[PDB]
Amino acid sequence: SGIIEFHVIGNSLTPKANRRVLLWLVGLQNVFSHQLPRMPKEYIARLVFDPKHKTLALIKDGRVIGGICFRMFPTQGFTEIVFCAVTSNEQVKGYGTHLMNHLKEYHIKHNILYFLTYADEYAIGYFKKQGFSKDIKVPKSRYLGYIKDYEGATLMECELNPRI
Ligand SMILES: CCC(=O)SCCNC(=O)CCNC(=O)[C@H](O)C(C)(C)COP(=O)(O)OP(=O)(O)OC[C@H]1O[C@@H](n2cnc3c(N)ncnc32)[C@H](O)[C@@H]1OP(=O)(O)O
Repeated sequence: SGIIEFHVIGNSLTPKANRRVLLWLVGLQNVFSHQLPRMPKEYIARLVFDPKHKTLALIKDGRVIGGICFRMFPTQGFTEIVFCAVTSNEQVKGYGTHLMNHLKEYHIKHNILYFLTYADEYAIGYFKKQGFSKDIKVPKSRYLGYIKDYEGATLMECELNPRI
């Protein structure tokens, strides 16, 4: 291959069926754990391997270099962004943005035009660059008890424009 690849992966029932995917999920778990050191490792493991969660993985030379773990709520009309990370040495090259753009294109194709996420204070500017806002248009009745809340984090929303 020799080039970056985007793979939407996860655990559909059991992770043993596809070893390549398993290895990538472990890779993701490790990247998320390293780049989100305040999240418990067991918690990251649990969600990455949860059948209702998918992860858009960025793979370079068979190695996970970043990912966005998410959960789609089609009937609610949004997706929850759960974890978002690029490995350290590959940061500040445009990959965090590429990832999010890819994720947006994927969701436009699935007619889900809202992302919700809880952002750490020191990550807010990243989300803002990706078009997220603190102003939430998804009604609280729609996301309360659907999305996971976090301590001291700021709820942010991206309204996707499918046009162009
Ligand atoms: C909501 C769920 C969560 O995970 S909350 C926390 C978000 N994730 C993390 O904090 C994990 C640790 N951080 C990272 O992995 C990376 O810093 C992330 C956020 C993924 C960005 O990856 P990276 O590959 O460097 O992205 P990039 O090259 O496309 O550049 C990012 C562009 O956004 C801008 N930005 C503005 N404010 C911030 C900020 N507070 N942190 C990071 N980036 C920020 C950058 O300046 C950059 O824009 P530009 O290229 O200068 O125009």
